[PDB]
Amino acid sequence: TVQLQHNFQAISSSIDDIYSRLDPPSADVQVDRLITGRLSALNAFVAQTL
Amino acid sequence: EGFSFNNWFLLSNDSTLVHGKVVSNQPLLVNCLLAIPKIYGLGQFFSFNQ
Amino acid sequence: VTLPSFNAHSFVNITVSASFGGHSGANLIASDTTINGFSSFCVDTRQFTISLSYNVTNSYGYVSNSQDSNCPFTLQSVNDYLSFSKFCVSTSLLASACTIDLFGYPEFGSGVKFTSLYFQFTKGELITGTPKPLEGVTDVSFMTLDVCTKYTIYGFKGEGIITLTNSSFLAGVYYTSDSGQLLAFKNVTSGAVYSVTPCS
Amino acid sequence: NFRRFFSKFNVQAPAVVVLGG
Amino acid sequence: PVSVDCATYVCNGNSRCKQLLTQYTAACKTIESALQLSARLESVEVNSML
Amino acid sequence: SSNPHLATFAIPLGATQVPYYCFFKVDTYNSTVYKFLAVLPPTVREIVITKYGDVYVNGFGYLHLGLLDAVTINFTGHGTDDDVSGFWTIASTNFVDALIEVQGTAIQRILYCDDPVSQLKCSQVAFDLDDGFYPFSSRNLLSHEQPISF
Amino acid sequence: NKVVTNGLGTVDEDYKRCSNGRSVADLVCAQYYSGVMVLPGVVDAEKLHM
Ligand SMILES: *[C@@H]1O[C@H](CO)[C@@H](O[C@@H]2O[C@H](CO)[C@@H](O[C@@H]3O[C@H](CO[C@H]4O[C@H](CO)[C@@H](O)[C@H](O)[C@@H]4O)[C@@H](O)[C@H](O[C@H]4O[C@H](CO)[C@@H](O)[C@H](O)[C@@H]4O)[C@@H]3O)[C@H](O)[C@H]2NC(C)=O)[C@H](O)[C@H]1NC(C)=O
Ligand SMILES: *[C@@H]1O[C@H](CO)[C@@H](O[C@@H]2O[C@H](CO)[C@@H](O[C@@H]3O[C@H](CO)[C@@H](O)[C@H](O)[C@@H]3O)[C@H](O)[C@H]2NC(C)=O)[C@H](O)[C@H]1NC(C)=O
Ligand SMILES: *[C@@H]1O[C@H](CO)[C@@H](O)[C@H](O)[C@H]1NC(C)=O
Ligand SMILES: *[C@@H]1O[C@H](CO)[C@@H](O)[C@H](O)[C@H]1NC(C)=O
Ligand SMILES: *[C@@H]1O[C@H](CO)[C@@H](O)[C@H](O)[C@H]1NC(C)=O
Ligand SMILES: *[C@@H]1O[C@H](CO)[C@@H](O)[C@H](O)[C@H]1NC(C)=O
Ligand SMILES: *[C@@H]1O[C@H](CO)[C@@H](O)[C@H](O)[C@H]1NC(C)=O
Ligand SMILES: *[C@@H]1O[C@H](CO)[C@@H](O)[C@H](O)[C@H]1NC(C)=O
Repeated sequence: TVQLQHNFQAISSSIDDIYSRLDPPSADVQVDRLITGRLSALNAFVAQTL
Repeated sequence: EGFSFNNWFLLSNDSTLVHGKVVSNQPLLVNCLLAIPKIYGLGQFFSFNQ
Repeated sequence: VTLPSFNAHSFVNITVSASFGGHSGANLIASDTTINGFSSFCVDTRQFTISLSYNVTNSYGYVSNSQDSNCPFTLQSVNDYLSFSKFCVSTSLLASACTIDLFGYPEFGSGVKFTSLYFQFTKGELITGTPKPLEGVTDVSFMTLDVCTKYTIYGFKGEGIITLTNSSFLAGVYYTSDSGQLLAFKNVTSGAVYSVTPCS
Repeated sequence: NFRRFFSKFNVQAPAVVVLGG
Repeated sequence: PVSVDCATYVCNGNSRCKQLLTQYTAACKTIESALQLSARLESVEVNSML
Repeated sequence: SSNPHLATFAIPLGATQVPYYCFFKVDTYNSTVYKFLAVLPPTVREIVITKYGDVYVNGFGYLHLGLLDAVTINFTGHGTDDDVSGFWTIASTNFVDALIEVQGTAIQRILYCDDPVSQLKCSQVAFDLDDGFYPFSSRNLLSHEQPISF
Repeated sequence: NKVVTNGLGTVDEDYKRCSNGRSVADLVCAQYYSGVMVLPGVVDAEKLHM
């Protein structure tokens, strides 16, 4: 849970701000990093659990 | 020890944690405590560096 | 929802006047801009709306104006209930001020930029980049409790359902989750706290 | 006497205080 | 046994984010599948010898 | 009132009944405006300020502006106002790292970190700690006083 | 009793009260709103005693 607050290289730890503040294309760009961070942490958690 | 923090505010910079424990730098070192109950007939110039 | 405060708006304009193109559309003539008629400005009113104005003409024809953004925001976004504890615009270099540039492309495409705009600002609910001078005496905030709704709770955008929670947290205003999610925010105007639930 | 009871608290001379509770 | 909608974890129901999630394909699906497969395995075995 | 510059803050009301708009007048030669400090909250409990301009209100940094030097008071608490003063205690404060236990956004207990046992505790997250082997840093020079080598 | 810091294993609250949302979200609600759901233990301690 605590992983997701880390603003993973993005402008913010939440997404709609990214959508609102900049044009969708760039907002997509930034959110990609958050997306990757979240899933990656999931992966590590998953492997640990397994 | 024994102080109950009748009104003491933890210094949350944006949003306050409701419950838990946090290690942080807060001004808990006490200098020249003044506790005057319901009296201030004073024209005072509190100055730092002193 | 932001801090209770006097209904105060100041229209931000920043007029940019330029002439490009020359002969065969590949030349330039002039370019300048001001923040509401001045080279710099700072918002004091709680509300403020940018109204970008353009006296930009290609001597050969039309000018395509493209926006640069070295800023956490866009001109179309700042008015969208963006919140600051301060916000200042300079036409010249300003320390720790994000950059927004404009590029004027004439019909034959000189490709030049407009003046760099520098925005030194700090987040807060003191002044709000507004789309329109907000209404409401002593408070411009509005909410729909028990309603799945958009919100900007002291800058906390999002979607959720607002339910009065009878809690009486003396300290703090809006408390976030352990996972950095705003769980309850106090009206503070009434000193009452509302829990927020994601709609889905 | 209860004076030792109040002595238990770390304290210094100009500490004009009120114990409560 | 633990479960999580990694789609929600990353997107939190944001459809605009949901499309972006989709392009990373089964990452989320595989994660959840591993979780549930494992968990149901333990469920059935522990119910077995019990 | 909410306008010093359009109206007088000559208050026509007493004992609140209205969250009193707090405005903060700049008093320099080329700036003499009242910045809206804050709508008066229903009840303030504790206020803390810092050298570097931290106007901190009820767990919130309302201003936390550039460094303050003279925090001067003229609270007219004279005459019978000597029994009207809100000043009940004030304590000068130095920042210190400490672990805070809080519940219901209410302070419960504290633990400083200067002591090595306490240093380990605040280095950890729990006031109590278990008997075991714990990482620790060799004590550096307590006085920073780092010479420059170039 | 000495080990279960929660007192009981039953403390895994039904997420329905989480969906209530009238009061402030708890840790269970924090993770649920994040998309996490802890499943009940496959068997209770009473069955283990049995
Ligand atoms: C809300 O968020 C704001 C964001 O800025 C916080 O503001 C900062 O808070 C920190 C917390 O204390 C301040 O840190 C202190 O800075 C003081 C001034 O900085 C000088 O000194 C330090 C350390 O010497 C240098 O690194 C720096 O370059 C400056 O030269 C210092 O006096 C403090 O240091 C103390 O301890 C050190 C040892 O660690 C001693 O050597 C010092 O002599 C001193 O005793 C401390 O570093 C920081 O200054 C604040 N920002 C600004 C711009 O001042 C708010 O605190 C935060 N919380 C609220 C508002 O409640
Ligand atoms: C938080 O709680 C406060 C406390 O009620 C709410 O403030 C209330 O705000 C409304 C409108 O903003 C006020 O209504 C008033 O009604 C009269 C009569 O119709 C009208 O003349 C006024 O112009 C105003 O519309 C109401 O008096 C006021 N209550 C107070 C000050 O005690 C507030 O709306 C709640 N939410 C927020 C986000 O502040
Ligand atoms: C009030 O301010 C004046 C200067 O503005 C100062 O001389 C005086 O000491 C202060 N206090 C009182 C009680 O007058
Ligand atoms: C700060 O304090 C030192 C020593 O007390 C003194 O020499 C110096 O003049 C002071 N400066 C200011 C600005 O108060
Ligand atoms: C800015 O635009 C607003 C309307 O959007 C107008 O009322 C105001 O006069 C303009 N100010 C300047 C300086 O252009
Ligand atoms: C045209 O440009 C001049 C200076 O370049 C400026 O004063 C004027 O406001 C501009 N007109 C418009 C409509 O922006
Ligand atoms: C708060 O408690 C009061 C008194 O029991 C009750 O009437 C009210 O419904 C409660 N509200 C919430 C959100 O718990
Ligand atoms: C205020 O600052 C401006 C900026 O330089 C200066 O021109 C002006 O003279 C100042 N006001 C005074 C000194 O009264």
